Amino acid sequence: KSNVVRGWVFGSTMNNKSQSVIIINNSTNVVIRACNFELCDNPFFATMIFDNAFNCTFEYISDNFKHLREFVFKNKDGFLYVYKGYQPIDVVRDLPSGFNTLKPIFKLPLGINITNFRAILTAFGTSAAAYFVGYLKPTTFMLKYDENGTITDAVDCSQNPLAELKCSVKSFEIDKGIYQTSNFRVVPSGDVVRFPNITNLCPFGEVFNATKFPSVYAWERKKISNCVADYSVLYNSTFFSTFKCYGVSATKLNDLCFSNVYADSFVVKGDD
Amino acid sequence: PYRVVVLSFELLNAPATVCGPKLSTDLIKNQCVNFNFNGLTGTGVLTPSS
Amino acid sequence: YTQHTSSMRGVYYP
Amino acid sequence: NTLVKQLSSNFGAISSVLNDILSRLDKVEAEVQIDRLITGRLQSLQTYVT
Amino acid sequence: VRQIAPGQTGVIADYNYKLPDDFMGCVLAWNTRNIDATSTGNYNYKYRYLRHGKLRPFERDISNVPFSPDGKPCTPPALNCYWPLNDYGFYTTTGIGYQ
Ligand SMILES: *[C@@H]1O[C@H](CO)[C@@H](O[C@@H]2O[C@H](CO)[C@@H](O)[C@H](O)[C@H]2NC(C)=O)[C@H](O)[C@H]1NC(C)=O
Ligand SMILES: CCCCC/C=C\C/C=C\CCCCCCCC(=O)O
Ligand SMILES: *[C@@H]1O[C@H](CO)[C@@H](O)[C@H](O)[C@H]1NC(C)=O
Ligand SMILES: *[C@@H]1O[C@H](CO)[C@@H](O)[C@H](O)[C@H]1NC(C)=O
Ligand SMILES: *[C@@H]1O[C@H](CO)[C@@H](O)[C@H](O)[C@H]1NC(C)=O
Ligand SMILES: *[C@@H]1O[C@H](CO)[C@@H](O)[C@H](O)[C@H]1NC(C)=O
Ligand SMILES: *[C@@H]1O[C@H](CO)[C@@H](O)[C@H](O)[C@H]1NC(C)=O
Repeated sequence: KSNVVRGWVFGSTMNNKSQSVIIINNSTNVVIRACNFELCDNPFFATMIFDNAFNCTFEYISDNFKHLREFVFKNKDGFLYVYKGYQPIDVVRDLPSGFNTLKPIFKLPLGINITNFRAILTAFGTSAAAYFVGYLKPTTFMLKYDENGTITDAVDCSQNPLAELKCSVKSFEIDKGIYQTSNFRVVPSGDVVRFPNITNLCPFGEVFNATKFPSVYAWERKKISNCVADYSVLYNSTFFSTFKCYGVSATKLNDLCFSNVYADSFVVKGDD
Repeated sequence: PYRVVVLSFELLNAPATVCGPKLSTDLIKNQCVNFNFNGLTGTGVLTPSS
Repeated sequence: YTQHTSSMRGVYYP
Repeated sequence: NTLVKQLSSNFGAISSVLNDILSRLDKVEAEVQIDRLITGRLQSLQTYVT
Repeated sequence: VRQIAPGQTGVIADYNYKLPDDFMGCVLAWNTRNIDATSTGNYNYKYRYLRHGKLRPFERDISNVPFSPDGKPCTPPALNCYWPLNDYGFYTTTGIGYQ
């Protein structure tokens, strides 16, 4: 009641060393801005959000609890998605039970790394208000669309075996009987990585920075063994006009171990 | 003039001495885990073998 | 810090 | 037992082992081979049912 | 320029600008040595070559904190302390690779 919550700040470090985005309702405008902020520890509305801002990248300006306001936030491929919904309530101190569908309002191209967020609240000392936070996960859902196009119900397949039986049949209705369900599943609870004990870096300098290179007709081959293939060291100095992988993706190279490695060297004219 | 280097190898077949940068961990046994052995990735339960 | 239940909240248009 | 044995067969893919493909190929490239295997294995199941 | 495409490895792709695997769009590039190069040399343009971890698609990092491997933050005039950014150094007389 009396709009205590005013907005959010999303950021990684929440200081001036990293960019952050502030979305607030300032009483006479909705303002969104993404800059390097000197965020205060206690951000509230009497406007004590930040001291100074520099290197700004994005800006957007607009033209007995009673009120429940619901939002969903996601971040993806440099886009922050916001979904919104509202419901009148009379519950005293709990989250009312029920079903409501949120609708998109914002798709912002910020291109920042978000690991943390903090809410912005007014101080009067302070009025009674509550907010609630939950976390999202990849899941399969079955949605029911009505004749007008409204989503009025849904089924979460992972909740229990009956919900999966429903999702498998594609029905909210099930007749009496016994049905065969998927086999018992177990989810992993640990991570194991086993690699050989190697303490030496591969000889990039000797191969690439060799004083003399042979003729193509008399090409030379050299064995490579017992070494750590980092190749990020080359980023500082050595650069290649041609780099092509055939049987392997370039992205997977860092996570692999290689057997029977050989390197062949020669010199040709550009056209060849 | 241009300098050319060609690299040849084989993958997830026989023993390997050349490996990429990564940190190893202790073996976990009689438990469902995600594992990576010398670049081969999977999920399963690991037990001693005869 | 109190723990509450989210009964059927959070569905949005895909 | 024939259904069990049929999992060894490639269906135009580079390998019958999914973990190898996922280990040494990126998402888009792995998608093609996995789709080929999916087609083949569904076909085997349908033949058994008939 | 070859690094600007999905599924590529390199300094630019790893630490500066990364394209999503499922990308719909277009990529355009053209040579500008007559306006962005000088005989004395130009060093305004920069790129990042030191980082912890890899970038995510359509994400940018504009930090300039001193870099030390394995954490342990350091003052720049110290062992194993480097500035992460680097300058290109374009010249009129340089080769096509460095234009
Ligand atoms: C987003 O920013 C966080 C900083 O809060 C990055 O976290 C660091 O990532 C490196 C990657 O090797 C780790 O070694 C550090 O330990 C992480 N720091 C923390 C918070 O402990 C995170 O990697 C960034 N995300 C991206 C995609 O760059
Ligand atoms: C010295 C012999 C090297 C042995 C290498 C063996 C296995 C690793 C496979 C490929 C990595 C090497 C090439 C990296 C160049 C990347 C170009 C860039 O990032 O711009
Ligand atoms: C970042 O915050 C610190 C903490 O007081 C301050 O000393 C420093 O000047 C700030 N850097 C800026 C604003 O450039
Ligand atoms: C809200 O922000 C806009 C733009 O900064 C400003 O013009 C307006 O006065 C602000 N309103 C209040 C009440 O601060
Ligand atoms: C940010 O501002 C600082 C000075 O405050 C400047 O040195 C730096 O180049 C600017 N960075 C970017 C990427 O805007
Ligand atoms: C569809 O819209 C009409 C007009 O409001 C309404 O009368 C009808 O009840 C709606 N369909 C429902 C609620 O199932
Ligand atoms: C990259 O090469 C330059 C030129 O000598 C050198 O100054 C710089 O220190 C190198 N970078 C590292 C990480 O040493």
